[PDB]
Amino acid sequence: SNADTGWLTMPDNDHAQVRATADKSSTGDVKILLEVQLAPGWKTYWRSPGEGGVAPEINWTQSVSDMIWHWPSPSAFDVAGIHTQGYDKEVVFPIELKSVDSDNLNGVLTLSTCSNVCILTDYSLNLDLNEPAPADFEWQYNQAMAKVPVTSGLISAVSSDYRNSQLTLSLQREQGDWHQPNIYLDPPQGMLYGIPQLTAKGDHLSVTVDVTDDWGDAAGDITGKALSFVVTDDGYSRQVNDTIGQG
Repeated sequence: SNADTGWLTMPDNDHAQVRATADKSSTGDVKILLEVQLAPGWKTYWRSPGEGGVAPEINWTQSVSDMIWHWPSPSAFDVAGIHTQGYDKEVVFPIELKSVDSDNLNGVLTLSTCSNVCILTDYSLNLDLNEPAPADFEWQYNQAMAKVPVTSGLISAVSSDYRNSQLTLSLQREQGDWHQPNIYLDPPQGMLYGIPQLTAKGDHLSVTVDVTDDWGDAAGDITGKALSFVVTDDGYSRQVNDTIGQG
């Protein structure tokens, strides 16, 4: 009746349920909402999960082109002596696909969940795009998008420096003072970032991050590599894309 998988469970995973819903426009562009509900104590991961984790992903059977996976603003956890970036309780991923030539969309979600172990579970998502999206799909999609970091606001300047296997950032708040900031970083390939240390005074936020290679030893030079992170404060979430060493 609708483009809606219903709530899916797998026999060997008693701590997650997932649901996908979708709408295909006349132009052939598909919007998908992937809802994930987690039992207490279980989390899933952000696109940069931290050491030991795996980002959730979907592999579609159909050829699709410009897939965009929008990542809701993440949280950080230090459970079981492990630093990770991800989501607890529940998360909804808005996804967009172009050039779906079929009225059917079939995919396999490899969902990563973590308590003190990272479990990988496959969910088969079967969507009939000839059926109407659920009645409140557009509202659900906008509610989900509202939680995704934006690429403007909150900060007015960024500089960074790297030396002695330590990344330092200086972030200027656009308006007002910092209150309770958080930062979530995407490490370059092969690199691990430690727990960010944040110090703020007035509109100035300083961040220091210890860096290592994939084996825990002092990292090589990452100057010139991508500096990508989300910074949050006062319920606002900003995605920054810059370069390590710029400024």
